Amino acid sequence: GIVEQCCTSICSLYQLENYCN
Amino acid sequence: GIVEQCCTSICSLYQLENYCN
Amino acid sequence: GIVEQCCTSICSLYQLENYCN
Amino acid sequence: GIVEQCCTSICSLYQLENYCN
Amino acid sequence: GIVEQCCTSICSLYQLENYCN
Amino acid sequence: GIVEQCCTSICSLYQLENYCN
Amino acid sequence: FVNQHLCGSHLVEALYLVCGERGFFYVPGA
Amino acid sequence: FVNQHLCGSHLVEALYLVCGERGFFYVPGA
Amino acid sequence: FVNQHLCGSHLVEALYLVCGERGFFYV
Amino acid sequence: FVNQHLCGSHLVEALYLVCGERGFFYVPGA
Amino acid sequence: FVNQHLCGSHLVEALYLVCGERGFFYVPGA
Amino acid sequence: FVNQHLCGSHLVEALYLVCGERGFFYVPGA
Ligand SMILES: [Cl-]
Ligand SMILES: [Cl-]
Ligand SMILES: [Zn+2]
Ligand SMILES: [Zn+2]
Repeated sequence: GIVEQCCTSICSLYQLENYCN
Repeated sequence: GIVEQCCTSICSLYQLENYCN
Repeated sequence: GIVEQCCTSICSLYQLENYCN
Repeated sequence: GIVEQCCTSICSLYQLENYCN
Repeated sequence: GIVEQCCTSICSLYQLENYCN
Repeated sequence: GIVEQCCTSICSLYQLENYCN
Repeated sequence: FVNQHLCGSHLVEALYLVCGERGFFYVPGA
Repeated sequence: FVNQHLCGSHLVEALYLVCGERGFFYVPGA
Repeated sequence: FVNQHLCGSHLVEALYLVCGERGFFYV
Repeated sequence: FVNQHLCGSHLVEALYLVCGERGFFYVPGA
Repeated sequence: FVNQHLCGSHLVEALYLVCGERGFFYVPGA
Repeated sequence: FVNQHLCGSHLVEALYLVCGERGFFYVPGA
């Protein structure tokens, strides 16, 4: 999920937006 | 500047990017 | 909701533990 | 001290409540 | 104490240092 | 610059002020 | 003024700590 | 070390900003 | 109160995230 | 509002940075 | 690397919340 | 891991406090 993706390498704000409701 | 614009009301991500280098 | 409850007056740990999954 | 206990491994709420006054 | 002084008006970092051990 | 200087080891307040405008 | 936005920033940090491995939902105004 | 837990604190704040009024669900490890 | 100071702290965190490698100037 | 509580969060971070290894005591209201 | 410094920043925020009006001592050495 | 990203976030907050009315410029790499 978000930790494995975004704490291993930096997520853009477009990548982050995928995790919004 | 950014304090006047973005503390009086919420700025979007796009609005905030005006202040990037 | 949590904003109505917890931004009007301070929420306790017990109260915060209500918005947990 | 708190740094040895809580920066080596995660501290619970109960454990953090130990450094309170 | 520190809240009455430094949440009413901005404290410098020299003012803040007065509250260190 | 500041990342290399001040994430490899702690910077003092005076060290950090090199990066002010 | 963005008071509710500033509050929410701190609320999510507090939920993160209090909820730990349980997790949480956050959506303003509900 | 507690580095993954520290990262999570920043991630929640980033999600808070990006999602805005939409909100989000967050739980470590899923 | 110091709310403009508080808001500015959150702004610089937001610019840090949004600006990425571009960076920002704050004054 | 919870503005004084929000301020306090920033104050403790500021003291953390300023005091360094010396440490500090903090308690709201005294 | 400043791992212990980064951890402490988050620790003092967590103490601020958990301790509330009781307050807390923070000193890294002890 | 993303520790240089995490440390930069703390650096920005520290420069905000230290620089005061001077302000600062932040651009990773230079
Ligand atoms: Cl705030
Ligand atoms: Cl961190
Ligand atoms: Zn951090
Ligand atoms: Zn704040």
